[PDB]
Amino acid sequence: YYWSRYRMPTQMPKFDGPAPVAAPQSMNSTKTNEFIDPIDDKFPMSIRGP
Amino acid sequence: MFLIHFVHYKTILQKYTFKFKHIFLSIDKYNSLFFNISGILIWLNIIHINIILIKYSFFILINNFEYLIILIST
Repeated sequence: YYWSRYRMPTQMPKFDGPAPVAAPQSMNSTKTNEFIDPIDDKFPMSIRGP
Repeated sequence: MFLIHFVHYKTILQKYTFKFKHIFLSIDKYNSLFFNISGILIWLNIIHINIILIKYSFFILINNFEYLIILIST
């Protein structure tokens, strides 16, 4: 098939386990970006630099 | 009539060699570059994120065929 190309060559990583360290998880009212890294933005510009 | 009895010499020497590759030695396959996947984002009805390794991602793939998928540092 022309489509035979779009098969997966390798077995894709399973989702075994829980959300990563300091994940965005949202309680009663929370403004949450999935996008922004929680830990590496909180870390001061003074230290990490612009 | 028969006058004689003899022992049958033959020259079986192979001294030449002709081997020809069968066609399927040159047929195509699909080969791929392979890097370690640091993360994956899937979205179709509902978005789902899996993060295997958190590092600054140096490469990013986007693939739309059935589900939208984004392979991070793939």
